[PDB]
Amino acid sequence: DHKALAARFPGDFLFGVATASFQIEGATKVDGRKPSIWDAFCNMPGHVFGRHNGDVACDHYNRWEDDLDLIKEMGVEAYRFSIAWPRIIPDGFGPINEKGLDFYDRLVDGCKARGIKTYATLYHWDLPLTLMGDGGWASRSTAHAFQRYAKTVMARLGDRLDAVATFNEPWCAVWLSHLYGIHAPGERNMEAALAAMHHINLAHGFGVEASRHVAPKVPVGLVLNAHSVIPASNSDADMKAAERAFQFHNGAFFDPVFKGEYPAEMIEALGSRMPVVEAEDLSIISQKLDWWGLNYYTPMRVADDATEGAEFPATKQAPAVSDVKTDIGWEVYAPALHSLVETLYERYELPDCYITENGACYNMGVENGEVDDQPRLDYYAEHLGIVADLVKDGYPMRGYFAWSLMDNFEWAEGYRMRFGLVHVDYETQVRTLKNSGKWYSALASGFPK
Amino acid sequence: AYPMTDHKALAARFPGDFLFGVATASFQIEGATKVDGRKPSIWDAFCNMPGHVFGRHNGDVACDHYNRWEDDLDLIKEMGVEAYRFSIAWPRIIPDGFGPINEKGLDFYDRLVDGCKARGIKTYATLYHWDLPLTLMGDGGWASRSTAHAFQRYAKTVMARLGDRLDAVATFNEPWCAVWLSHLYGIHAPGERNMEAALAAMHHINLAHGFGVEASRHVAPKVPVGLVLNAHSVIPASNSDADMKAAERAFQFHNGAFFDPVFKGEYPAEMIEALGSRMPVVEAEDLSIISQKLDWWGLNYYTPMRVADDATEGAEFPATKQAPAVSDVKTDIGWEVYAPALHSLVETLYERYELPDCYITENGACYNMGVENGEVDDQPRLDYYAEHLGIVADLVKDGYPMRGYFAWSLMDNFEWAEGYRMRFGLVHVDYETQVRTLKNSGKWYSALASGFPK
Repeated sequence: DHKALAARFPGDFLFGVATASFQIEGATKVDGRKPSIWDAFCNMPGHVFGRHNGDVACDHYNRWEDDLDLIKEMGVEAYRFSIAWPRIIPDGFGPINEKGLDFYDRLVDGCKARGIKTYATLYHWDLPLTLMGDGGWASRSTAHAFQRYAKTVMARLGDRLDAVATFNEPWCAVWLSHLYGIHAPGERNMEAALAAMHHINLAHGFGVEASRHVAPKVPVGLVLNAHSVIPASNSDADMKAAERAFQFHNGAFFDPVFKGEYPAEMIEALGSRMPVVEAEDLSIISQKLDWWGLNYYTPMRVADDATEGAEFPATKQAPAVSDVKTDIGWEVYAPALHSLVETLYERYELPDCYITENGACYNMGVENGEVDDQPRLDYYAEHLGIVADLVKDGYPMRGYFAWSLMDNFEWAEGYRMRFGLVHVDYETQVRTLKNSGKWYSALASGFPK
Repeated sequence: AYPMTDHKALAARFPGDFLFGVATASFQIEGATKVDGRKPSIWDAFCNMPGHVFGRHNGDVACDHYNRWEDDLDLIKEMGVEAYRFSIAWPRIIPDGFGPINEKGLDFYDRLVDGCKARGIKTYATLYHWDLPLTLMGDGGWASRSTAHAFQRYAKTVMARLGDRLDAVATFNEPWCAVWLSHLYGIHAPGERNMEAALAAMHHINLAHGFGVEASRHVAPKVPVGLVLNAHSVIPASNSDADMKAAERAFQFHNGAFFDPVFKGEYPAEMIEALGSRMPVVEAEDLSIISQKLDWWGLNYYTPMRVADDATEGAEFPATKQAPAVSDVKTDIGWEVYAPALHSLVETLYERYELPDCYITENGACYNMGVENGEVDDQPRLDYYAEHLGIVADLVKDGYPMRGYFAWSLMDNFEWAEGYRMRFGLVHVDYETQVRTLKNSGKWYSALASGFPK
C-alpha cells in the first residue's frame, strides 16, 4: 500500500533510481573511450557468465535522453549514475578526452532541465586498462591518477551536480577483485588486495580534496556496501568471529574514513603485508564527508573457522535463516538492514545517510506488454518499511535509491541476472516498466509532498 | 699427442660454416619502458601486481640495453660471435597493439639492425617474445582471434622496414609458454588458469604464426622465416605400456599442439578427442595458413620433461605426473642437467615430422655466482655448455641438419617470474652500476665461436 507507506516518510525525503556506467552505457569504443579492466575481464574466458561484455549493454550512451524522460515520467526525483573514467581520461593518466566530458555535461544538463537531482559516482569499477601496467590499484600512482581524474570531472560538472561520491563499494573493488578473484582484475593475493585497500582509501581522500577545491558547493560522499554481519550462533567463538569479520569487511574502509585509523586486530594480523602508509595518508583519508551512501541487499552470516593457518578474519559462510531467496541466490532478510544502520551509527560518527542501492534480482520478462514481478515489489515494500522505521528511530536517513532503474550488465553474472525496475529486451532495447516500477513510481511521485 | 684445451678439441667437431650466436629478448634487457611512445605490455602489468614475479621485479630498467645497445654490440663483436638473436617490442612499434604505427619504435630497431650490419653481426629477429601490448587484453588478448590479425599487421610493418637487412626472422618464441604457462598454469602473463582461455590462445597463436609467415614473405621474400619452440624432451619413468602411452599424451599436449598444426596441418587426434569441445572455432583456411613451409626452425632446450602415468580419476589430458630425475645435478633455478635428452628430442622430432634446418636458438644454464677479483668463476655453466655443445656436435655427426647454436644469454637479465635473481648470462651485469663482466663461460664460448666461420 504505497499511500500508507508514503505517510511514514518526511516530506523532503529523496527517492532515486541508480545505475552504473559500464553496466548500461554500451558504446565501448565510441568517441575516444579506451578499454577498462572490465572489458578485459569480460572478454577473457572464465570470468563472466557467457562471456557477456559491456559492448552494447542497455545502449544508454545513445539512448540517455529517452532514459531521462522515463525517470521524469516515473516521477522519481533523483538519478544516481557513474562517470566512466575510460571516457574522460582513457589511458588513466594522459590527455583529457573532451568528448568524453561532453557526454556527461549533456546528461547533467538534461537532468537540470527536468528537475532530476544528480548523484554522480566518480568510480564504479571501470578502471582504465592502461593503469594495470603500473600495477592498477596495487600501485600508489593509481590513486594520483584518480586525483587528477576527480578534478577533471568536477571542474566540468561541479557547477550543476547535486552530489558526488568518490567510490562505489570499495569492498568489491578491493577484496572481491584482488583477494577473491571474482571481479576485475581477478587477482587472489593478500599483498595485492591490501595495497588496493590502502590506495583506494587514499584515492577517496584525494578525491574529496580535489572535488572541494574545484567545486566547494557540491556535497561529497562515499558509497559503501557495509555488511550486516550476523554470527551463526550466540557462542563466544561465533561472536568473536563476527567482530573479526566486521573489522575486515567493513572496518578496512569505515575506520580509516571515519576514525582515521585501521582496525587494530586486523593490523596485527595483516599490517606487515600492507603498502607504505605515508605520514599524511590517514588524515587525508578521514576528511569530513557531507553524506555517505549505504548499499544493502542481504546479511553476511558468518561462523568461526578453526582451521589451522586460516587467514584473518578466519570465518566461514553460515547458512541462511530466512527461506526467501532472490534469483541470484541472496537471502531476503530485511531486519538485517535495521541492525546494520543501528550498529554503524553506534560505532561511527557518520554524516547524513542515503540508501544508494537496494533491490532484488528476479528474472521474469514481458507478457501481455507487462512484467509481473511481485516478489521485487514485496522486496521493496518490506525494506522501505525498514528505512521508515530507521527514520522513526531518529537516524538521519535522507534518501533512497532503487538499484536498478533498468535491467543491465550484472558484472560476473552477465545479463542473466535482472535487477531493473524497468525491463530491457536486449534484442530490441525496448524498455518496459515493471509492476515493481509502477509501484515505486506511485510512491516516489508524491515527493516532495 | 700433446695437451689441448677443451674448446679447441670441441671446435674441430663442428662444420666450418656453423653459426654461433648469443640470444636476448626485448623486455628482458631493454628497460626504457615509458619512453619514445612505448605503452605497457602484459608483462609490465604482470610484474607490478604483487604475487606474480619475485621481488615484484619489473622491466623498467633491466640491463638498460635501450640506452646501451651499441656497447652491447661492441661486446658481441669483441667476443667474435657471428650472430645475435634478439626480439622486437610490439609495444614500441604499435603501442596499442592495433592502431597507429610508432615511427620512433621502428627507428630504434632500424638503428640496431644497421649497427649489427656495420659490425658483421648476423641478425636473427624474434617478432613476438611475450610482450603483448596491454591494450589488446581489452578484447580478450590471445583468447580473441582479432589479436592474431593485430600480430599479422605488426609483423608486416616490421618486416617492411627491416626485411632488406635481417638475416632471419622467427614469428614466435615458445608458444608453449605464451599458451599453457600463461593461460592454463597462471605462471606467465597474463596469468590465467583456464582451459578454455588456453585453448583459444593455442589456436590464435598458431594462426598468428601463419599470418606472420605470409606477411613476412609478402614484403620481404628474401628473409628465411622460422618459429622458435621449446619442444619438450618427454621421458617416461618406465617402458610399461601405461607410461609409454602417458609419454605420448604428454608429447601431444606439450609439443603436438604446436608441431602438428605447423608441420602436419592438423591438431593431434587424441588431444582433440579430449579437448576439442572447448577449442575456439577453426575456420576453413586456418590449418592451411598455420602449416606454411618454414625455412628453418629454432629449438630452445634446457632440461628434460620426465613423466609417468597419472591414475587419479578425472585427471585432465594429458593426465601425467612428475617422474624422478636420473641425476641430482641441477642448475640454480632447479632444472635437472641431462644433456642426452637433447639427442633423443632431436632424434624424435626429425622422425615424427618433416622439418627444415634446425638452429638451437636457446641453450644455457642458471648459475648465480657474481664478480670476485674482477672475474666470474662459473665453471658449472662452462661445464653445461661443453656437454650440450658436445651433444649438438653428435647430432651434426648423426646427420641431423643442425646449422647453428645460440647460447642463452649474452648477459644476465630479467628472468620473467624469477625476476633478476636467476642469472643466465655469459656476461655478468652488476645491476647497480650496469657494468658488464665477461664470465669464464663467456671467455670459453668466445674462444669456441671466434674460430667460425672456418
